[PDB]
Amino acid sequence: NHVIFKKISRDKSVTIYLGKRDYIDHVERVEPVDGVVLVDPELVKGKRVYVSLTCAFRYGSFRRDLYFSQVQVFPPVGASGATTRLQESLIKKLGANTYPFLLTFPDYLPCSVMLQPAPQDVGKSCGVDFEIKAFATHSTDVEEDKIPKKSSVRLLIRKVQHAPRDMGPQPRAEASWQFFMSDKPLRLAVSLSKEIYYHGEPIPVTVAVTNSTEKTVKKIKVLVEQVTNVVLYSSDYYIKTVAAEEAQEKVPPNSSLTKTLTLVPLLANNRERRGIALDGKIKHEDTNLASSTIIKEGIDKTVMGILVSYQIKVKLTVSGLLGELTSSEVATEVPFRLMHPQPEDDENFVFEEFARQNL
Ligand SMILES: O=P(O)(O)O[C@H]1[C@H](OP(=O)(O)O)[C@@H](OP(=O)(O)O)[C@H](OP(=O)(O)O)[C@@H](OP(=O)(O)O)[C@H]1OP(=O)(O)O
Repeated sequence: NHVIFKKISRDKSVTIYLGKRDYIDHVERVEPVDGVVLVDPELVKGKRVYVSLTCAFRYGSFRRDLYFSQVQVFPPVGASGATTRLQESLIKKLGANTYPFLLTFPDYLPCSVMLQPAPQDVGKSCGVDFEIKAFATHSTDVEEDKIPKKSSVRLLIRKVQHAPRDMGPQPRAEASWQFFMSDKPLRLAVSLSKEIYYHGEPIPVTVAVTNSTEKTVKKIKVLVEQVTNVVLYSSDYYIKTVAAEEAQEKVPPNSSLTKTLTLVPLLANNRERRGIALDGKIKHEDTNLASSTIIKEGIDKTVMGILVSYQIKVKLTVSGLLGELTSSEVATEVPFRLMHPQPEDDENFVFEEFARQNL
């Protein structure tokens, strides 16, 4: 079956039906919002129902619109053109007072990303919202048109980032250190399997420690760090751990060790959901970590609202240094991108409420 999502206006005059809650962005193109509006003909006689798509960034206090489009759904515009199969089947299944609408995304918009601060975080809440709003318009006096709220339905859809057709090079990084009073160096080489991983896919961090010093590498710790840059209004910055694995081995003096740890960055593994960039509201079940921001060529990054990136951090705890030979500890970073899997190149309908489930 195909679950159709609906939402009824307060006066029950305009009901909206979408085929999805989350619409797919896979770099090359963005999935369009096709849907239908069921109109109570007696409550709308003399009115005009439109449907609009608005993407906007919010901080707080401050707001900046990023994209706006609007389409007339009633009265029917031109030829009754059922553009998509979903629209035609929803009209055949749903009645005669059903009229279709199509709203298309551009390529210069971000994906659904929003964050609510933590106790120690200085910044305020912010996010990027995509709102599908259907509404009716009538005219009592000849001097103005009015838009009542009760004749409107408001939906908050997602623009979800899915993997593109191609992928980047293999992520690698090398680092070296010669501590004070030591002629022999400590070397660290980190490699990932691929450049793009999916939400829930295991990330195998391959660590190669070549220790030529007199000192023992007490600990090897691998982290998945999320870097979040707010690029509108205030230049807030967050760097938080979303996955951690501590290696069981030590590296004795004048020896090498190559081990592959496995980390899985998931929002489900963070009891604290504040201070990190998410793709939805915190209280919602289907909320995940924000996917890696993909800035397209030529588009100024400020329009993206919130920039989200991911990196592996390998931290080495070395003996004989803490407190007498160094004041900073050794680590290195390996960037990668995180997003959702790649898209795959007379229907039966069951209708549910649009409201996302809680937890
Ligand atoms: O302030 P309102 O006009 O009453 O809007 C609310 C509010 O949405 P916003 O805060 O984004 O404006 C709810 O969110 P909460 O503040 O309660 O967390 C939301 O409920 P959801 O959390 O499920 O989004 C609800 O929408 P809905 O009725 O679908 O649950 C929506 O009400 P409206 O339908 O009037 O927009």
